Amino acid sequence: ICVNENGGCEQYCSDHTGTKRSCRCHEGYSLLADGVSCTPTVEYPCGKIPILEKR
Amino acid sequence: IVGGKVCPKGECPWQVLLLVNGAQLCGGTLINTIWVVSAAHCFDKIKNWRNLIAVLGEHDLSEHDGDEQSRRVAQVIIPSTYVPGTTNHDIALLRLHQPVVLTDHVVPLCLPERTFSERTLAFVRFSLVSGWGQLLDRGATALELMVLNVPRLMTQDCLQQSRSPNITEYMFCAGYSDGSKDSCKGDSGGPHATHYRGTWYLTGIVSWGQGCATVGHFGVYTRVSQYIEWLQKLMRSEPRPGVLLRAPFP
Ligand SMILES: Nc1nccc2cc(N[C@H]3C(=O)NCc4cccc(c4)NC(=O)CCCc4ccc3cc4)ccc12
Ligand SMILES: [Ca+2]
Repeated sequence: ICVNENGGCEQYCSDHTGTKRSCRCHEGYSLLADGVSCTPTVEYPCGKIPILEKR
Repeated sequence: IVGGKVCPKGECPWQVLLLVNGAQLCGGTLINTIWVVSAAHCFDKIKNWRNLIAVLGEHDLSEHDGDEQSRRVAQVIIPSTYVPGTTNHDIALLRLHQPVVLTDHVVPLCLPERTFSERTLAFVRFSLVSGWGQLLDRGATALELMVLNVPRLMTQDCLQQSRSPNITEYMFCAGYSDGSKDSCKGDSGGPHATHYRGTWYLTGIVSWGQGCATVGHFGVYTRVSQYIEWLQKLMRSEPRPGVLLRAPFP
């Protein structure tokens, strides 16, 4: 599953036994209930530019 | 950086300036509040290991605006496979004595997981390279942080398109062969940052090349994806006496 289009994950992908796929996020992010998107849990998450994020 | 533009202040918040005795040494990339990724060759001629400073939130070297944060470098970790004065395994992991405080101007770049970087990030054509290096080959270095957008090449395509050291599996080629745009020796250790779905990731390190923006040649970058596990394990370790540490690779 992870091998095709990153398993649909916005960040990290993990394959499990069977058809099972888990998406994961970098520290400073949490996985949304869609099971694919990552949302910041902190004010300054890695790889986001605050001056552009704010405007 | 040759043929780029000034990076608008705060638009490269992961950029690090490395100083030795207050003098510009190299670039680096902040990956969290304690750790910086840079190039191993940057440390080949260091004797004053206790006078290494990493500056975060820097933009303009002629003025202090209050956004800059300075930290003494406590450790410089280099792979056992790197040989001073050569090209391969050109990576250094730096531990800051104390954490930096994240602000609008100081933010780490995401250190990706290996598989995601190999399977997804490796195929994003363009990435940003940045630094206060040479504005021209044998020219003055920049006073304001510069940034350049460069396209990545498969090594087979790079070798074919180029007019010399080997381009190994621990490296990748990026840039242009027309002598117009490239990172230079003063940008060494700086980030090669890749955008993917609203987030920026560390995919490369300014490493080496044949003179800045030389026709028939591309810039060579350290393939960070090969070092993810090596970096992750070292970031979990306790520091050791002495600044320089050679750590076994793999
Ligand atoms: N994109 C790019 N395009 C063109 C040229 C470029 C040159 C770069 N760096 C320079 C540099 O840092 N020169 C000072 C230096 C200090 C300590 C050790 C070495 C070089 N190593 C060598 O000279 C022996 C290996 C080979 C090597 C050659 C040049 C370099 C690094 C390594 C970096 C990026 C470049
Ligand atoms: Ca300044």
